Amino acid sequence: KLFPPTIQVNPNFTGAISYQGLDYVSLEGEFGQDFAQLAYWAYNIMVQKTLPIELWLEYEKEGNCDFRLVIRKMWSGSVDDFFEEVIVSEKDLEQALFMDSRDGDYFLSISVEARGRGTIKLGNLHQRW
Amino acid sequence: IITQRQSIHWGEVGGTYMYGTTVSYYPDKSVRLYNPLLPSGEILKTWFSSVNYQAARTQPQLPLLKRKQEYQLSLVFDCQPENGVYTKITFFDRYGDILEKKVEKVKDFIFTYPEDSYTYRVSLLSAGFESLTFYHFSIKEIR
Amino acid sequence: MYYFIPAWYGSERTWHADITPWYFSHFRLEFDDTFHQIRLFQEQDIDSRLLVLAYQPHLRYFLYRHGVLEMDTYSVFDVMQDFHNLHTQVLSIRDIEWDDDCEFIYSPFTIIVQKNGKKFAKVEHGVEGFISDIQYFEPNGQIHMHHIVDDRGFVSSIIFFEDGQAAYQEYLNLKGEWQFRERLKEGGQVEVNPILGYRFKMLTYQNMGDLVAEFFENYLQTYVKDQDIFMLPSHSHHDQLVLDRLPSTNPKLLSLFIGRNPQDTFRDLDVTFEKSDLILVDREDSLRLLQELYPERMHQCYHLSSFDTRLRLGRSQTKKESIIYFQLDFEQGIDNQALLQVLSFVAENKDTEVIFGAFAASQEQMNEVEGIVESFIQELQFVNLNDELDLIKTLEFVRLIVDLNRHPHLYTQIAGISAGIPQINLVETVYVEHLKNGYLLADVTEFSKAAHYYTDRLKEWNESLIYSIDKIKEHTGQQFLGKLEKWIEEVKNVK
Repeated sequence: KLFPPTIQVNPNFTGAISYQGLDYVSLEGEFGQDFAQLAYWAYNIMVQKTLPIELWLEYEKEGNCDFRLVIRKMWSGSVDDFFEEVIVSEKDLEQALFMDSRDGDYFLSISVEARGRGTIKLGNLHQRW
Repeated sequence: IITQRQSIHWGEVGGTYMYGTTVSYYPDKSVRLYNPLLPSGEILKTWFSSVNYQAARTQPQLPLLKRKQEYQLSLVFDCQPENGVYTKITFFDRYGDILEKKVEKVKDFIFTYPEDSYTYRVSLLSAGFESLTFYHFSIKEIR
Repeated sequence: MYYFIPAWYGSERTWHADITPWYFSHFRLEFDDTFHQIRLFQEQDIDSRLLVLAYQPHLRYFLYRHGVLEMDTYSVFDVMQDFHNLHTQVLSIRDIEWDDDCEFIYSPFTIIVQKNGKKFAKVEHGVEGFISDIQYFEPNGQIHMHHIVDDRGFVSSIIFFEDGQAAYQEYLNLKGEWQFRERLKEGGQVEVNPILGYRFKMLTYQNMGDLVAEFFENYLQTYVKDQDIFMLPSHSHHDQLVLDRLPSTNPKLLSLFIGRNPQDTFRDLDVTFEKSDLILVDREDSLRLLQELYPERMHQCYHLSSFDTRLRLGRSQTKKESIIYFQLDFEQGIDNQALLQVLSFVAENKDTEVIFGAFAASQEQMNEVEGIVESFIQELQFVNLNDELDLIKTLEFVRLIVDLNRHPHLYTQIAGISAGIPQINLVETVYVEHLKNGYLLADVTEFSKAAHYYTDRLKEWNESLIYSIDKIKEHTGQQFLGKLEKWIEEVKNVK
C-alpha cells in the first residue's frame, strides 16, 4: 500500500490540510466549481510484467463535493510520456480497479481531482494481485 | 517566478514519525503537531542536505556547508512543555559512516561542519510535548 | 598566491555548462589533474584561488561533489550577471508561484506540470536533488523557454525558443533583469541591455568568448600581483585567451592530462608552450614523448601523477570475502571467454565474490549480460554505474580490479591506483606495473594464475598497497610542495 503521507496537496488549494497518522489526510474547504486537481500521490505504483494488480482506495467524504482519480500509465523508463489516462469515478471505486499486466513493466501516477465543498479524507491506496 | 526564503520549513510530511501523529499545515508554511501516545527519544522529522529525487520526491531542505566552517543554527517553534522537543545534528562522511552526533536542548547553538563531512541531517526528537507549532529554523555562517 | 583556471567547459557550447538531468545515461569523466591539484594545495594550506571562466549555474554542487567547495572561488559569469550580494536558498518546488490551474504529475524521473490538460512545464533535478532547470512548453508541445536555475535558488538565465528551436539566451541579474542576450545561431553575437551599458566596455560582442575575455582582464587588474602563479590546464578554447593576457612576470604552469590532451596533440602545442613557463604532465610516457618532440625544452617539463584522493585505501582487508570488480564495456564487446574465466574462479574458490559492472549501460544491455552469464552457470552480482561517485562506493571493499578489455577504462585505472587495489589487465598500461601492483596476462587463460596471486594470501596484496601508498606520497604531500617551489624558483632565474 501507499500511505497517506505520500500524498502531496496541490498548491492552489486554499483550505485545511491535516494528516492523521497513517490513516488519512483530510482536505477541507472549497474545491472549485469544476473538477480540478486537489491532491496527488508523489510516489508511483509499479505493475510488473506477469503480475496483474488491483487497487482499493480507503476514503470517506462529507459535504456537497465530489472527487475522482486520474490514473496515468507510464512505460518503464518513460520520463514524461503517458500511454493511457483513466478517469476513475467514486462509483468505480466501489469495486477494485484492475490494472492488467502488459508486455513491459509500467508505472502509475495518480491524481485526485475534486469539485464542490466539503471534507475529503484520502486514506490508504491498496494494491493486490 | 520564485519566492525568497530566509528560513527552512518542515516541507512535506513524508518521513515524519506518524504513529499517533496529526500534522496540520497553515499558509505561513508552519506546521502543528499533536501526539498524546508519544514517548521520548523518537525522531519526529529529519531534514536532509542531499537526496535523490526518485527516492525522496522532494528537494533537499538543508544548504551545502563548507568543511571546517562554524555555523549558527536557530530554531523557531512554540512547544508546550518548553523542553517537549530537542534537536540532534548528525554528520556523515562520503561513504555514509557517522562522524559525529551533537545533541542540543536549546533553540540556538553553534556547530562546526566536521572536516571529513559530506552530508548531514538535522533531526527533531520528542520529549512528550502536548502542543507543538513548528515555524522554521535557519543555518547561517559565522564571520 | 596560486590561481587555478580550470577547464570545466561544455560539450555543445563551450562557454556553457552542460545542463543534463540526474537520470541521463552517460558516464562523464569529471575528475582531472586540476581536481587532484586543488585538493593537494588545500591539504597543504597553500594560498590559492579558483577562476571559473565558463557559465556554471550549478558550480557549488559540482565543487562539493569533488570535495573543493571551500576554495576561494571567482566566477566570471557571476560578475557579468552582477551577482555581488546573493541570497542563497535550497529551491523547493513550493517556492515557485504556479498559476492557479496547474496540475502536477510525478514520474519516476521528473515532475510534470500541466494546464488545460496539456503539458506546461517540466521540473528537473541534479545529482544531489536540487532543482536544475525548468522547461516551459507551448500547447502544441514545443519548448517555449528553458529556465536555468542557479543552485543557490534563483533563475539565472532563460533560453528563449522560436518554433521549438533555441533562438537566444538572456542572462539575468538577481532581480531578474536581463543583462546581456546571446544569439544561439552560429556566428551569434551577444548584445548588452543598453539600460545598463555602463557595466560593459561595449554593447555588442562577436561571440561570448570576447565578453568572457573583457571581464577576465578586469579580474587580473583588480586582484593580481606580480610573481603570482597561474595553474593552467591546457584547453584549445582558453589557452590563448588566458596566455595572451597574463603579464609576463607571473609564472605560468601549463598542465597536461590524458583525459583532456590526447598525446597526438602534443605536436601542436608549441605556440602555447612558448607563452608558458613550465609544463606539467600526468604520465611519464607522455613526459618522454614531450622530451622527444621538444628537446630544446626538457628543463621545462616535469611529471606529477594525478590521483583521486576521494577514495579510501586498504579497506578490503577488513572483509573475509575477496570481492572482484570485473569491468564490462559494451562498445568494446562482452568477451564471454573472460566471463567464463572469471565465473570459473569464483565457483572454484568459495571465499570470493565478483561484481560485474558497466558504466551507463541500458537495461537491454544489462539483461543481455545477466542472461549470458547465468546461462554459462547452468551449462556474484551486477551493477550499473553512472558517475565517478558510484564506482567510488562500489570499490569500498573490493580486493581486486579486473579489466580485460583492449582499452582499459581510464577512470577505473585511476580509482585503482588511488585506492591501492591491484588491477589485472590484458594489455600494458602506464598505471599497472606487472607483479608490483597488478598482473599483465599473456592471455585470458592465465587468469586463474593471476587471480590466485592477489586473493590467496594477504602477503603479495599488501605489497601492492605499499606500492600505491608510496607513489601517492611522492606526488601528494609536501614531497610535492618541495618539488614545486624548486621549479618556479628556476623560472625566476629564467625571468
